[PDB]
Amino acid sequence: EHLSQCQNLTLYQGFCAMKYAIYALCVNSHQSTYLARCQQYLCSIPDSLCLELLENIFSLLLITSADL
Amino acid sequence: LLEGHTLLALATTMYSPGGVSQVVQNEENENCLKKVDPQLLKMALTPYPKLKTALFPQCTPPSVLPSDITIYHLIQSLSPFDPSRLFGWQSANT
Repeated sequence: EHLSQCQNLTLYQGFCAMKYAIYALCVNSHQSTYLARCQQYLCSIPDSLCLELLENIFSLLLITSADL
Repeated sequence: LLEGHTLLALATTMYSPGGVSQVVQNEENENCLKKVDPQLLKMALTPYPKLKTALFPQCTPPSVLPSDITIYHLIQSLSPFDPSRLFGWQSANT
């Protein structure tokens, strides 16, 4: 329940930080609030989940059309 | 019950000594009519999945139960945002 949701919360937080990061990334291609939106959400997230998200951001920094 | 006919078992146990929730918790009721052969009825309660789940709480440990959604999976509800295309080192994004 709540303890289970607490794990889901970091995931929900991960879910919360999930949308904001791409949205900043999304417009930045075809071309900032979304970026901080994740980053702010990223300031107060769990350990392994947020580390995974940062790795994903690094990937986004090291991606191309094939990686897309 | 032990023979499998748990239907008559529940019908008799609805308003009898001890009680259904009591049996769910306490099996020390000295009333011999408030007990049953455990495995015979249990494996013989095969056509009662929902009834078995409702009657007795599952005494699982503190470990998390099945979580039928994955991070890549629930993410995939955003069509190309299925996190399977990358992040293979993370199992939660299954």
